[PDB]
Amino acid sequence: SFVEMVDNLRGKSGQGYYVEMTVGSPPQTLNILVDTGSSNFAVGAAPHPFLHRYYQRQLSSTYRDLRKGVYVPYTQGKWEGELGTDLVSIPHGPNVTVRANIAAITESDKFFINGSNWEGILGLAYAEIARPDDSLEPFFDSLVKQTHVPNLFSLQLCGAGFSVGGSMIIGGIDHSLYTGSLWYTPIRREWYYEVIIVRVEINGQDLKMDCKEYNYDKSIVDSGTTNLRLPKKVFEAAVKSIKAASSTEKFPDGFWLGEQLVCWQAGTTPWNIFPVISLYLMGEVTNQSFRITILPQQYLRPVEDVATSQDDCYKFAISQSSTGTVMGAVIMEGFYVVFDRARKRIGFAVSACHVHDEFRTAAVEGPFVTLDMEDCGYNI
Ligand SMILES: CCCN1CCC[C@@]12CCN([C@@H](C)C(=O)N[C@@H](Cc1ccccc1)[C@H](O)CNCc1cccc(C(C)C)c1)C2=O
Repeated sequence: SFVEMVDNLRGKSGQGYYVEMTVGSPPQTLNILVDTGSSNFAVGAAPHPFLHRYYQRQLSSTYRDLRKGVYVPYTQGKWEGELGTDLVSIPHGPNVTVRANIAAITESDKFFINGSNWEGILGLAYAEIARPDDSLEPFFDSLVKQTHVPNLFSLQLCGAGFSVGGSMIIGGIDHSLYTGSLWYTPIRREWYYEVIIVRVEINGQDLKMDCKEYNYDKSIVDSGTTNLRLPKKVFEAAVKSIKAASSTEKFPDGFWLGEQLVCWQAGTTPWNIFPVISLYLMGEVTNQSFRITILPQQYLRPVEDVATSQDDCYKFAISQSSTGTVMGAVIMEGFYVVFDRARKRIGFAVSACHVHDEFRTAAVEGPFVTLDMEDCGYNI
């Protein structure tokens, strides 16, 4: 049932949201990062300084070695391992067990995160971007093929400001997790969860770029990336606008590069001097769109380091990209996001843990209409 799946996620945007899974027979329990931005299921399978536990293949009587190796480089971080198959379950997900491909990670570089409390990654996107190639069936494809679970899942990621980290509902939509309307944008191509941004405003001001620039060379929805990542041209305009709005305050060298912290005395963060970002997503009807609005409570990411805890400190959670737009975890937070694979669309609604203060709130609003008939997609 959906209610049994509520609050089955832990973690945070900075180190990742994870769900409990089991692999092997008898079941070995591992925490697994939920990643809509890739398509490999992989688990630590040998000792590593940052691993609290790992998958022990020799103790699973249902493990089968595929006798093939695999290497996966992400935007940052990489791992290598041996491919196999084994039985997999999600204790607080659907009440099923399936046989799935699993990469046993034996070497890695800047992949595992110290103190993150996860030991593997669940790539929920499509086969086209699976490694070594699209012939390696992703987990969710196996789940749907082997069970009666409907072909969709939804994510409610919740920030620290608004333990439980959120919900992954597999097989359906849980109405108790959102309010207002659910607005859908088409999945442009089934590889990443690729979508199209048709307009960007910062504090109500249109960036007035050719909309193809917003999607150079693709835009994706990616729970495994912390930040909003923007193409160079768009990033520069966004930073310029946010700087101009917040110009009553002077920020450190390196803050805007996402590297350096800014801190305020407890409770005094000047949210009001930072603008809202509106991303308008292509709608299901020609030249209609809807917008999701992003508050600074989202794109200024709090750090929870004990050493800095006397004050409220943040990193700038918007980064320059050379591989297209990424709507990462800080964007997904506060929204209920429905990955409707069956109907090739992604839905957004205001979530029960939505971000707001007394003056402003994250929102999903529509429809908007545009006169220009240009296809905002970068590729056909
Ligand atoms: C949980 C967030 C941890 N955070 C905190 C530190 C920065 C990082 C780690 C790497 N990363 C991004 C830049 C990333 O590459 N994510 C990976 C997942 C990941 C990597 C390393 C550690 C944890 C999570 C994601 O999958 C990218 N999708 C597009 C993408 C880009 C390039 C190649 C691919 C293929 C694998 C299909 C996908 C982050 O945001």
